Amino acid sequence: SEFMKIAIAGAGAMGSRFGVKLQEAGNQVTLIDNWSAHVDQINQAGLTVTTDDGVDHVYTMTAQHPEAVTDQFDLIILFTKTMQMDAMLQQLAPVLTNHPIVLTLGNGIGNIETIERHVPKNQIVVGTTVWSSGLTGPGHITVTGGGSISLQAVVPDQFPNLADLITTLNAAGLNASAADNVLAAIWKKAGLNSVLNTYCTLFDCNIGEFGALKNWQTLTATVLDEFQAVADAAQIQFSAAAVTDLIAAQFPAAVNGNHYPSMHQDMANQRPTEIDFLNGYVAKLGQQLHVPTPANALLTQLIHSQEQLKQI
Amino acid sequence: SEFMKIAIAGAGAMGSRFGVKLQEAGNQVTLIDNWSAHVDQINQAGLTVTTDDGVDHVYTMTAQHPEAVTDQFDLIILFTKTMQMDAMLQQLAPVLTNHPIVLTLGNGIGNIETIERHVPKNQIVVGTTVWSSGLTGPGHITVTGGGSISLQAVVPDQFPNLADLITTLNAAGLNASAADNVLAAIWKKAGLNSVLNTYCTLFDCNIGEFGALKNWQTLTATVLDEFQAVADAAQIQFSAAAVTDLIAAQFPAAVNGNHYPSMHQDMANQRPTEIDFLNGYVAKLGQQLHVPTPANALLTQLIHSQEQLKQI
Repeated sequence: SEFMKIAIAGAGAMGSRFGVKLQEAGNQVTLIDNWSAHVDQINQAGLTVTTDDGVDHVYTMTAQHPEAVTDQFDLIILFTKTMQMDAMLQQLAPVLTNHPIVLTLGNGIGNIETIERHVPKNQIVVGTTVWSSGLTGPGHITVTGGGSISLQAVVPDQFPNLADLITTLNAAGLNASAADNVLAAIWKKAGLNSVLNTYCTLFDCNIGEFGALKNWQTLTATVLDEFQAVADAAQIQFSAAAVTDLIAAQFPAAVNGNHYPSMHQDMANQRPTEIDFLNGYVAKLGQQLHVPTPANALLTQLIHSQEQLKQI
Repeated sequence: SEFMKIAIAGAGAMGSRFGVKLQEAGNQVTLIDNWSAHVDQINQAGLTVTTDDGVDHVYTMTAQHPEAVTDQFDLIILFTKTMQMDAMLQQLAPVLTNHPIVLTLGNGIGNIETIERHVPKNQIVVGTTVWSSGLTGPGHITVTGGGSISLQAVVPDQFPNLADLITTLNAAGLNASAADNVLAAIWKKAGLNSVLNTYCTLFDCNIGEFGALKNWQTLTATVLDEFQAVADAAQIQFSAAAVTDLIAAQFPAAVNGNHYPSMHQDMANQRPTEIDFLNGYVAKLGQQLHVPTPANALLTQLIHSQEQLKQI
């Protein structure tokens, strides 16, 4: 009875990892991705999962490109980064006629709003996860330690079978728990990213160097006070002070002192950044809620400008 | 009777040029500067002024380092960039006991406020100029065409002898006119500089490249709407639209399309920038006048951060 038919939209490190534990627990899983070498590697030689011990576990899996799915699922777990999401849901439009559960486990505050345009919002379940996974290559991921999951329906009153959903996951050893605090934690992670990704990209510095700035506190506060004012308007729990501590914890060289965050790399390699889904998204919501967000609106403009200059 | 005893605090291209025409018209002029090679060059071999024709006019002049002046003047003409001004007025503190006319012809909206702390504000006369001058080297400047001057006492009611002042200058062929619109024009120039210097430095681009940005209008508007709101509060004439046109006029390669403005160069050569006296100054005034300036406050922070990263 804990059987569900399950799709993984975003068969990356995490999606691939979740796909396997859910399959090995008897569920019928399809992995969906656009990366040709990945999808093809799995259909021809199985997904490989290098465990604690450097031991290669070849697992037989079903993979497909999004446009090439006509099957329907009881549950779709989205791992699509917010930016690719609209495209990924566009391309899956047919499969959602049955109105399945949409379980977004990606990062990004823009996800619910983005998802609302493709399905009924009563089907949406946001989640966070500390399960980890590395993507070593096509049809190849590396795993260590354990983890858990925390879930929260967007509209708790209209949502059926959160218990069954949790049972299904926990049956695959995933440690799912119902919680009322998931959207808060998504906002927390996006507060951190909207400071460290954005400023590091703007300054062409790494996280330690940002940390060493005489004015990092004011730069941080400026972004976060606006998040706070918007979180409050949207009635989501948020503490600027807490996020600031999380931000500070990254500075040491033992942690991320010498790391250039994902946005900096995107800029360096002339990839569009997720800025519209970080500071860009807080500004947009701000305006919907009549909360002024001039600093996040501006930083968003500065990054787009940077993009345009790199492409030359 | 149009004779005055005159000091030039800021004996650069313009100060040196004004020093000469005022001397040749019978006034007793002292040139004041910190650049050793300059001051020494003039005391030993005269100031050279290469005219339209590539003809070298050697002129005998008096030059001194600021700390080494005990003379007193009827008029002091400041050409000191706002940033050096406080130091330059600190070092001249003794000479102002007589309460002379202070004629600031430098650029910068921060000048009056800065000057007010050193002399009575009834002695202050702000000015603009289209006289041009190149600084070729120590005791060496190059001149072409002509020009004029426009003056405006800070407090028009308490100021004596604006007519005599103008007579003194015009006696040296300088074309001084009384005007009520000088502080406005200083603000105009500072609106342009606070967009083009600041953003070019932040983007490591030249003026044409800024001009080619999809969002240059919004970036510009963001800075200028705040200037506008502050100019209004301070009851100074200002048009964001007009400054925008002046800004647009720079983009073409025939004009400044391939120029990196002074702030970009300062950053490149690890010189402190004038940011606190551009966007920094509009923000500070904004707060005095209860006009919100979050964008200019922020850009000011971003540039300081940039400075600190370059010095490493």
